[PDB]
Order: sequence, then C-alpha cells, then structure tokens
Amino acid sequence: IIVTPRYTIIEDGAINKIEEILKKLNLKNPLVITGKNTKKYCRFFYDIVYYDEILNNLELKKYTAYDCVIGIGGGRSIDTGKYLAYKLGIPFISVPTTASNDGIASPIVSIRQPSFMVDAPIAIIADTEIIKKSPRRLLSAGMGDIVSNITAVLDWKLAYKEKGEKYSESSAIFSKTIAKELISYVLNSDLSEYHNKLVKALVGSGIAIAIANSSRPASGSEHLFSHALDKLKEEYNLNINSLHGEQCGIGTIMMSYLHEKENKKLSGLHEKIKMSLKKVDAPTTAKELGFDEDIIIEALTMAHKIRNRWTILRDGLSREEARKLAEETGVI
Amino acid sequence: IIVTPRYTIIEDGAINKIEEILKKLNLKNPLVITGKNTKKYCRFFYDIVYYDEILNNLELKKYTAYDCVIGIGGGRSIDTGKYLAYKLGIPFISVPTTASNDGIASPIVSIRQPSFMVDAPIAIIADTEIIKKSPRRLLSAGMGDIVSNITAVLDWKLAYKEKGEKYSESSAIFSKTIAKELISYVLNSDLSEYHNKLVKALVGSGIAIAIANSSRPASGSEHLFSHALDKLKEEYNLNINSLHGEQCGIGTIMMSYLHEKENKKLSGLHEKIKMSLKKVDAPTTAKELGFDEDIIIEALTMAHKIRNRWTILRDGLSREEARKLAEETGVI
Ligand SMILES: NC(=O)C1=CN([C@@H]2O[C@H](COP(=O)(O)OP(=O)(O)OC[C@H]3O[C@@H](n4cnc5c(N)ncnc54)[C@H](OP(=O)(O)O)[C@@H]3O)[C@@H](O)[C@H]2O)C=CC1
Ligand SMILES: NC(=O)C1=CN([C@@H]2O[C@H](COP(=O)(O)OP(=O)(O)OC[C@H]3O[C@@H](n4cnc5c(N)ncnc54)[C@H](OP(=O)(O)O)[C@@H]3O)[C@@H](O)[C@H]2O)C=CC1
Ligand SMILES: [K+]
Ligand SMILES: [K+]
Ligand SMILES: [Zn+2]
Ligand SMILES: [Zn+2]
Repeated sequence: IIVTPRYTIIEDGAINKIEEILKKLNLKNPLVITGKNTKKYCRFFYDIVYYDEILNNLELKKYTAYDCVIGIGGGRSIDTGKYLAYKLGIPFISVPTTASNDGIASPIVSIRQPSFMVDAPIAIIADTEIIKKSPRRLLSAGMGDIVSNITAVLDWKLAYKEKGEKYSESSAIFSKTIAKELISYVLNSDLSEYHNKLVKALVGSGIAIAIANSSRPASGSEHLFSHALDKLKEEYNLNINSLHGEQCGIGTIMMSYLHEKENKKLSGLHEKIKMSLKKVDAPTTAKELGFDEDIIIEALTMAHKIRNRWTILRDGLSREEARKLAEETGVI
Repeated sequence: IIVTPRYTIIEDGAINKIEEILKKLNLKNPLVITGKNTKKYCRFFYDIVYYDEILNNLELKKYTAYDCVIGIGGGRSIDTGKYLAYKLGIPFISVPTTASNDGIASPIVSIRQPSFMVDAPIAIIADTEIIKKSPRRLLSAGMGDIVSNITAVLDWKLAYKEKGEKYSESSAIFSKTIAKELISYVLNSDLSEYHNKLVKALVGSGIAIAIANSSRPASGSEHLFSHALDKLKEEYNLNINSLHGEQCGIGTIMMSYLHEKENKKLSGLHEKIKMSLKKVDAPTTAKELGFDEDIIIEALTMAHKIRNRWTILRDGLSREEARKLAEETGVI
C-alpha cells in the first residue's frame, strides 16, 4: 500500500487556501501545531498548540475532538504535527513556512531517531510568499537536504548491486533528477526563483519517498553522517545550532567524493555539489558549520553504525580515512 | 493544485480492500460503475450501474445521494466513473480488472476527444489476481500504452525546445524511465511477473501525469496517431476490434523512428520498442492490428491535426512521407 498526498499547492498566498482544502477533504476541526516564531502566520480560528507542549508530554484523550492536525512552520512543527496525527489516527496537513528540509511532504517522522514511516501528509500547502521571506539561513539549509538525494541514490544503487537490496530505478531517477535540476538552476541563474524551485524540489522528494515506500531515494550516508553529528551534540552537550540541512549538505560533499573515487564517470560531482551549496550560501566547512574537526571525524567513523543501511561507507571509515576525506574535500 | 491519489494498492486480492479504503476516506455511499463482462467481480451490495447505459443519456439529480463513485473494470468503466465523479463533484475510486492502459490512475477523462483533465482518482485498488486472469490481449495492449511514454517525452522535450512549452525534466525522466524499466523487464525475464510490473508501470504513468499537470509525459504524437485511427474507424464504419494500447504501440514504433532521423544518438530505439512489443505479443504491424495500409497512411497524415500539441510530426506528414515511414519501420 502506497500513501501519497491528495492535494499539493505551491504558490504565493497559499496559506489562505487552508479552508478550501479542508472543505475538499470534508474536515472541520483541525488542531494546529506551530512554533513561537511562526505563530504570526496563524490567522484563523483554529485551536493552536506549540510543539514544545506536545513534546514534553506525548501521552492525549485531550485531542479527541479534532478531525485533523495542521502543522504550520518549520521542520519541527511539521514533524510534531505529523507524529501527533499518526497517534490520533487522523489526517495531517503540512503548511511549511520555510523550505529547510524534505519532511514537508514526506511520510517520515523524525521526532526521535530512529525515524519511522507514517502516512504522507494528506495535503501540502506551501505559501511561497511566506517562504520567500523566511530566514535566509533556512533556505540555504534546504539546498543541503536536496543535494543529499544524489548520494542517497548512489548509495541505494550500491546497496542493490553489493547486497541485492530492493531497488526502484524509476523512483531513484526521479529523486536524483529533482536534485540535478535544482543544482543546475542554482549554478546557472540569478536565483530569483530559488525559494520556489527549492520548495518544489523538497516536496518532490517527499513524494519520491512515498512512492518508493522508503527513505532510500532521499536519505543515505550523508544523512547517517548528519545523525551522527546530532548524536555527538547531545552527548558532548555542545551548544551548536547547526541545521539538519546544513549538516546533510556537508555530508553530501564528503560522500559524493567517496563515490567519485570509485567511479570516474562521476568526475567532478563533489565539486559541483560544493559549488551549488556555496552559491546559495550554505556552509561547506566544519568551521562555518560551527564544529571542531574532531567531531566531524568522529561522526564520520560512527556514521555507518547509525542505521543498518548499506552505503558507500560500507563497514566503516577509520579515523585516518575520515580525516583524509574531510581534509581532501575542504570540510576541515 | 496538484491532485494525486491518496491510496494505491497493488496486490493479489486487493479487491477485498474496498471497504477498508472507503472507511479510511470516510466515505459511505458509493455508486459503482461497471461493464457486463466485469460485473462478476463486483462482490458487494453497493448500487451498480453499467457504463453503456449511463453513456448514451449522460446529463443527474438521480445521483445526488452518492458520496463517491467506484469504477470497476476496463478502461471504459473507469473512464466513465471518473467522468461521472467529476460531474457530481465527488471522489472517484479506480478498481481496474485489467492492465490495458494508463487511465487507471490518471487525471484524464477520454470519453470522447478532446480528452480533458479532472482529479486523479482518490484511490487505486488493483487486484493483480484478477488482472492476471484478464484476456491476454488486454495485457499485451498495456505495453503499448507504456512504451508510448518514450515518444511522448521526446515530443515534450521537442515542444519545449521549439515552442517554449512548459516542461518538467523530473516528470519527464520519471515517465520515460518507467517505460525503460518495463521494456528491460520484458526483454530479460520469463515474464512471470509481467502483469504486476505492467500495472505498476501504468499507475506510475498516471501519477506522472498528475504531477506534471499534463498528459505530456504519457501522450504525444503516437497517441495522436491512435486517435486518428479511431476517427477513421468511426468515419468509414470499419469493424475493427483494435485496442487503444495496440494502436499507441504501433504509433510509438513510427514516431520513435521520426525522432531517430533527427537525433542519431537515439538510433535503434524504435527496434528495441518493437522487440519489446513482440515479446509480449502486442501487434507491431498494420496487418496484425487489422488495418489496411491506406488507413495507416491516412491516420499518419492527419495525426498532427488531432490536437494542438506540437510533436515530431510538426506541421504534418505528406502521404508519401507517411508511406515511407510506415514502410521503413515494417508497419506496412
Ligand atoms: N532526518 C531528519 O532528521 C529530518 C528531520 N526533520 C525534522 O525537521 C527538523 C529540522 O527542521 P528545521 O526547519 O531544519 O529546524 P527547526 O524546525 O528547528 O527550525 C529552526 C527555526 O526556524 C524557525 N522558522 C521556520 N520558519 C520560519 C519563518 N518563516 N520565519 C521565522 N522563523 C522560522 C522555527 O521557528 P519556531 O521556533 O517557531 O519553530 C525554528 O525556530 C528536525 O529536527 C526534525 O524534527 C525533517 C526532515 C528530515
Ligand atoms: N488516451 C486515450 O484516449 C485513453 C482512453 N481511455 C479510455 O479507455 C478506453 C480503452 O480501454 P480498454 O480497456 O483498452 O478498452 P475497453 O474498456 O473498451 O475494453 C476492455 C474490454 O475488456 C473487458 N475486460 C476488462 N477486464 C476484464 C476481465 N478481467 N475479464 C474479462 N473481460 C474484461 C471489458 O469488459 P466490459 O465490456 O465489461 O467493459 C471490455 O469488454 C477508451 O475507449 C477510453 O474511453 C483510457 C486511457 C487513455
Ligand atoms: K534529501
Ligand atoms: K502512455
Ligand atoms: Zn533530510
Ligand atoms: Zn493512452
């Protein structure tokens, strides 16, 4: 069984179409989940809750009256609403106020690792006028999440070839081509439609996940690396507000380089990815990202263990190989 | 808006999931539309109506009570139910009993030309046990409807290039790769999962249409050719039981060859397509299809006029060109 969105809207002023969509879906009493910084975009009568409240106290019969959940804001607002909808057995509507990650339209819940699959949101309502004005850092981070499809798909193919893992060529090429087109737009344009093209790309990626019934087309080694970084932040109680997308971008730079070494046909791939990220002002080094080199290296060595998913990392990098990789790609 | 299916089920015994799916969609009063040969698969107590009977006297408050339409059967049952759902402003559930064309999951209504866009079905319930047993000719025809994505996409790229028509690389490559995968499966395997792979491909193709908001990834000059054939059958009152997919398959052979003349990198594409069609016993010649060579030639010369859609046919083939084309590809 494949669950996809029913409705997808990407346009200026889309936020005003919430009610139209609810009506189309025969829904009447949403619970809105949002953030403190995004509450200003919530202009309607519906009940509103902040994702903090929910998160501190998951478990509930408190939510009995709602026939759906609307997640408005950033990745965490969305992710939290998605999870909540799942727990309540009701549809989820995704209303991103930025373009920072591919959770927007994905069936993936990433509240706490390990992440799991639920239903894709029933609707995606992406107001590009709001998104255009979101903090630049979040838009830049979104690029990180998109370029990662490239290594995710490379890693998927690899897992197919070397471990006979189940693979779909048509899903993979869809996911990959989304990334390719955005890279090529970023490298050849004035960027005046970047926010638009980025949100379309992120939504496309979520659909790819749904259709493949797997995060494989959107998540591979580069994501393992990012999760490792997250683990280490928590562990060492580091105070670094690096974004998910940013970490994935840097991850992709390095993992694309590993794939390049083994396959001369991909010559210049890692450079092109790095360039695309620089062009939109996403970080490409550990220093810009806020991390000491030892954390990057530790994250690399542990990345293959984060999940049971074969990638170009294979059975793992040594500290020495990790250091080399990170040096050669300019991450440190 | 992009409107896509919500639920997609492709598996043995899927027909028994209708109740479950209706419940998930909070739908409770369907009208079932079916055919005389497929009524036997309607094992439920819903109201049932035959498409032919609805088709003659179309235009209605007879149906005010239903909250959805379920189309069960072949292309025409589905196409009729889809149309009806659209007229009533209610969701359509698609329940194919064969795999004969891409109307299964598409937002296209093709009752009579010109065909138009509506909503994608809200659910696709494809029982591969039923479909496996459908008349072999219909399964063979389905291949015709799949390979046509290749020329459709070639024609789309050409319209982008030459007329600046709106184009999506990621949708196009998805649609095209679906066809490639299935061709490759057909040429490499024992065909024991062909029905299953075919249904998945046809559904994928419908999703591609939805996502592109256009029939472009799935319908080009080859489909024009097929419509022209249909026009001529009606006009000369020919009694030829040729299927839509069959006609598209042969169309594809010829249109590929036109693309080949201008782009040598594609050379041999049309022969591979021909081979794939032969491997599943779809017709590849006018004689197998049931037509006289003059009808083929006339259809070719009129195809570009069937709709306002720029293709490799451009402003049209002369009868002499048409004959050469059909001769050079072995169609006549
Ligand atoms: N594999 C993974 O880990 C994935 C995880 N996710 C989920 O996404 C999260 C990351 O999301 P991300 O967006 O990167 O980070 P956050 O959701 O933490 O967002 C960062 C900040 O940006 C703010 N913000 C968002 N939009 C606007 C706007 N228009 N104007 C002003 N501020 C805005 C948010 O405000 P506020 O405080 O109001 O929220 C938040 O404070 C993860 O933690 C996870 O829950 C999603 C995809 C993949
Ligand atoms: N581009 C286009 O123009 C497109 C058009 N269409 C629409 O679809 C139609 C073509 O559909 P297609 O399926 O090729 O042709 P039809 O639906 O006309 O015919 C299929 C025939 O097979 C029978 N049948 C189907 N499944 C079974 C089964 N499991 N067992 C026994 N018999 C079965 C049907 O029965 P029954 O007689 O009971 O119906 C029908 O007689 C077109 O006429 C058009 O309306 C669809 C997609 C694209
Ligand atoms: K991604
Ligand atoms: K097609
Ligand atoms: Zn991600
Ligand atoms: Zn067709």
